[PDB]
Amino acid sequence: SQSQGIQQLLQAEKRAAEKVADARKRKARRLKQAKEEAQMEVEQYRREREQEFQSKQ
Amino acid sequence: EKKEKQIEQQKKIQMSNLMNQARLKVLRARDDLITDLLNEAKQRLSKVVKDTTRYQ
Repeated sequence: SQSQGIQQLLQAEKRAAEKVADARKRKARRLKQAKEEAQMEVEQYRREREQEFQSKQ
Repeated sequence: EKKEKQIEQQKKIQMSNLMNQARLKVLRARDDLITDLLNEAKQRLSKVVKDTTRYQ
């Protein structure tokens, strides 16, 4: 009978395990996503400073 | 900043060179006035030469 409770707990814990593995893996994946997004910022900076540099010219 | 400094450096060169040519231009105008004065002096000496009484 107690194996019933133990089974249900182990199954809920498997669910927790996969959910929390995704939670952790999100850090690893979004680090790369940020490594990508840096391009947006740097290119925008370059274009802006190009505009004001043209003004100076 | 380096590109802006390129533009500023060109501005400095251009202003400096223009001012220098302006300086020489004024000085050459002064030399030209002096040359005019000396040519006038030469003509006046010729006029004196025309007059024998002083020329003698």
